[PDB]
Amino acid sequence: STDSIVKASNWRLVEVGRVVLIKKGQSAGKLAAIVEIIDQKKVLIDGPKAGVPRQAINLGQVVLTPLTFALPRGARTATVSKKWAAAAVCEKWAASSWAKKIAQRERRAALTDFERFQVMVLRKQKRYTVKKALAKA
Amino acid sequence: GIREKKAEYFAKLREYLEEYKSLFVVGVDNVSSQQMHEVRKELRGRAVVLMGKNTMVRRAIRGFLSDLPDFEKLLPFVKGNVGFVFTNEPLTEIKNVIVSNRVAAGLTVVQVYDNGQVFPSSILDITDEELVSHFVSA
Amino acid sequence: IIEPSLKALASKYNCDKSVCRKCYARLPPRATNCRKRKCGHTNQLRPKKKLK
Amino acid sequence: MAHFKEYQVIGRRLPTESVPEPKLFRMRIFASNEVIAKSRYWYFLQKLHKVKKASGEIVSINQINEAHPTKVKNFGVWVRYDSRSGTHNMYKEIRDVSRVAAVETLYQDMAARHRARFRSIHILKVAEIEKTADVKRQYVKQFLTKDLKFPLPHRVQKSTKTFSYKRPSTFY
Amino acid sequence: VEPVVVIDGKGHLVGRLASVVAKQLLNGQKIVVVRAEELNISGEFFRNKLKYHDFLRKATAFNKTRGPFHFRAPSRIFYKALRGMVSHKTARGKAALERLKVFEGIPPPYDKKKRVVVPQALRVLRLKPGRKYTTLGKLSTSVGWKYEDVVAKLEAKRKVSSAEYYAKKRAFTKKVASANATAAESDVAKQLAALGY
Amino acid sequence: MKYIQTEQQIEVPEGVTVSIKSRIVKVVGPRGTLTKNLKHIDVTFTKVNNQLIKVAVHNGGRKHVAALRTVKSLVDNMITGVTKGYKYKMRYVYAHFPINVNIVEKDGAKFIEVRNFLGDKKIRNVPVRDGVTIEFSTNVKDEIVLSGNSVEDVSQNAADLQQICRVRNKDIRKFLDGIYVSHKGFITED
RNA sequence: GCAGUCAAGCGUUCAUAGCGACAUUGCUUUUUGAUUCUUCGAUGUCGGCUCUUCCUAUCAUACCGAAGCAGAAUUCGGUAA
RNA sequence: AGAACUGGCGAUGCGGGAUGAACCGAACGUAGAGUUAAGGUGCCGGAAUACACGCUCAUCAGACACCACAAAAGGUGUUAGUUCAUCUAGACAGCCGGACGGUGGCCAUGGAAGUCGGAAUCCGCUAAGGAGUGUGUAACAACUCACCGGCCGAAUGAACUA
Repeated sequence: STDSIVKASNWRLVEVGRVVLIKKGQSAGKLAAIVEIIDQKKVLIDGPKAGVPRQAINLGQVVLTPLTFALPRGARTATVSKKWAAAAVCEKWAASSWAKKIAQRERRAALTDFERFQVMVLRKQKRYTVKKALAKA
Repeated sequence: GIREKKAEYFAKLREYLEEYKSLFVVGVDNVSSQQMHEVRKELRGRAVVLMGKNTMVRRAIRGFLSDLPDFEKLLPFVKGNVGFVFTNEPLTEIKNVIVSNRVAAGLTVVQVYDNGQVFPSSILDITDEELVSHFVSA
Repeated sequence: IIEPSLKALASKYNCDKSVCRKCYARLPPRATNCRKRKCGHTNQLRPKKKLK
Repeated sequence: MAHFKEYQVIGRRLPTESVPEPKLFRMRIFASNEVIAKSRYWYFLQKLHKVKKASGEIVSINQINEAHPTKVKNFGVWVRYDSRSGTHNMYKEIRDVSRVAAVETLYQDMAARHRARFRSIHILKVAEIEKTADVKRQYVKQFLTKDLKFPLPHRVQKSTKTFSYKRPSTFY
Repeated sequence: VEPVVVIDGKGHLVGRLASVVAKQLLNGQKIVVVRAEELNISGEFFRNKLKYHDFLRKATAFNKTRGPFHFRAPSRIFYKALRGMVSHKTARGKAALERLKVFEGIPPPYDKKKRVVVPQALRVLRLKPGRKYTTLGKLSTSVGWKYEDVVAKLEAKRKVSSAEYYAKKRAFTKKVASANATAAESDVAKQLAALGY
Repeated sequence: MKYIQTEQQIEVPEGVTVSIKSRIVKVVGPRGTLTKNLKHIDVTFTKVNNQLIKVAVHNGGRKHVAALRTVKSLVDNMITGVTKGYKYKMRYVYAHFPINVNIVEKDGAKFIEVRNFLGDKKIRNVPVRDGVTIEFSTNVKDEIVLSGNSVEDVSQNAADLQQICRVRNKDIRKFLDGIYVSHKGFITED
């Protein structure tokens, strides 16, 4: 067709109002959001709704998210939780598949043998449905 | 020196902003050197035209806010290859000799400024038939 | 028999050049440094000797 | 040569009947411990005045907290230092959040771009600026643009295990 | 964690690989390697070549045959690069190597089996963009090897026998993803969600 | 100082298309098509519209920067190629020995041929690549021209013909004989 | 023994095509010395002959560049044992 | 080769420096356990392919003292820095508008109108103009610069250093 074509790798950008994810330290698995940028790899974030302190860090232990919201730069921590929950972003993060696996593997950890042998036999009682289901079709 | 030359330009600018009650901001885009020069001899009667850097023009007019405060509105029209034909003759005469005579179209009149007043130059060419419809219909 | 135009056309490819005092390469006449490593991208250059 | 601290250090030449109440001298010093902050104090006071460790005394030794340690700040650094062939001066700038890490970054830079160690290097002055456009370098101005954005490609998954089961990706 | 580990060298580096291979063999973890022909090495083809040439000449001056056997096959490059990362005159070093076999490409009894990757040793992660690397099969043939065309020939054969298997399998799962979701919304399943499943 | 972001813009004219995927460029237009590989750069594009494209690099060195500028030229070349075509003019030279020139096919190989270069016995052979076309001049003397869409193959086959007609064991300052490029332009814009 | 740097000056005019003063930085162990660490209850202490190998600071052959290279003839240089 | 102070080898193992009489550490009954040295932690090999800021790509990379070697002088390879200069009164660089008239300035001639060549460097309106830095016609017509001004809007060169 007459319309030119380009595929561009849609990358997660860095910006104010970008939500992140912290991987190491006291904030493992927590969420935060940038307020400002410093260099290629250093930042000024905050996690007030989560309780992570406004600080600096490398972008090495931090992984960026597909999520983002609108936010003025340099806005002190009060503004953050404000603009944060104003967007209801944890829930968006919650509705994400990403968050859902974390809560899965965690529950898998916190299990008990009686819950494991509960799971085990349950899969079978489930799985027997699938065969007589998945042979006719 | 070089800045004094920019200053040499500013003097004639302010000289004619004040020495002349009116000035026709005319578009010197496309005006040839033989065309700008033939603008003088016909304007040698009253009007004097002054060219330079628009940046120097606005930066000249930007400095005349203490007195001549109404000159603030010259800056939005200092645009493109346009310049002032400082003059004192009536409207339709210099307007015609600027735009009609010795025109290669070609310079028009971007703006006619006098006494803190702005004209679009459209009704300036109104010869007649505009007051008759207003005086008769009223 | 052979004309200056073609000659100057040949000069651009065969004479209008420059050379290093060390790397001895046939270089652009406007160049400033040699395009060879062994000499070290040096700056000692000259014009090729215009014939006769 | 650590995670640093900024100390304010006050000392004076030892008093006598001749001069009670000498003239104190304050300096804003960078190091790991208050010990060294006394050392480099005497190291400099020598060069500036007719004193030593022994004719002198510390009157106070305090650590400085940073006034605004989340305010990202464009820090401008005049510097002096020494090379294999002599003495040099500089003015160099960083955008960062504290005077401290702004230096902890410096010495590492200097220790790679000109191969200097803490012993060769002197720090002279450190300043916040009030207004942008007072900057003079470019890699700093690279970050001062309105509505700035940029990516961080080639995300890498430093594995926990050794083996894997997937040629990984890097989309980020 | 496995009895046997098949490893593809495609995209790998020789050095970073054999290290993490060696310390696995001395621990008993049986290894085996494939697509050795498609390893990568830093530096351009020329340096990684010459460094072979300088080694190529290095030879027992007075009888070349007892001197350094300069194997050229990418298999026995990675092997040598592995052996040199081992105390290989001991028996510990010997049984370590009966624990290992290296091949070019992927012969029958290993092709229908899984093979893996080693994130510590990847061009695409460990090695920066914008630096020249070097394939080995370009090189082994540039120094005596022959069979680069053969492997590319015998390889493209199975890959057809592979794509059959994959898409044959692919739709077979979309079948599953259908007949499973009818049970996904079952009280049996709602419990599993309560337990992390 | 590790430029965080630098970009260059390309124009695509009307009646033209361009198709990118995995940095494998295709370029199509009135002359025909052009295809390219550029996997040897780690860079990004973007179609902002069917009429303009940006190329940029994010957080890269200096030698990774220059490769932004050149890639601008290539697609600028390929675009102009399949639209305007490319056209490279030569001129024979001889002060004594008139060069003979022909074009010949060995199974359609389309070999260029040369004889009598300084009256030598040796016949020379340069092949004619794909995408290039040849025309000897008639309005003008000994101005054989090559033209096509791939400036690479063209100026290559041109220079292949320049270095092959080079002098041996003499002072070239005198012996200016050979087959030299004179002018190089397009098929369009006259 | 061998190779560099600078450039006063030769090279008709021009420092550097080839040359290169006044100096200066170095290399090699094929020169001679210096020292004496081994060996004086022990190394068969000149040269030639035959025979293999190795280095390059290449004399010829192959590919090339520059010239005070018109051709021929030569000179400087490069890859190369 | 020979002197001074001190410490060591000889007379002394041990860990490390791959190897090594003198270096670093440390001096010892036989055993066990714990911690550390100096050195080190990709594999050989016990120990972090640990973290982090930066520099480096070498068609001959470099990789820890005693130590098994290198210099002069150079490099628009690359980075950082210094010193000076142009430019918001609009610069550079890139593009764009006039490239006028006294005026085709004087000689040279079949023709040379600012450009084969010889000789003058002046004046007007001028934001400006070289009596022209340059293209093309037989010669006009037909353009880009000097100089100046419309465009984005602020970077750019020179000598230096490590």
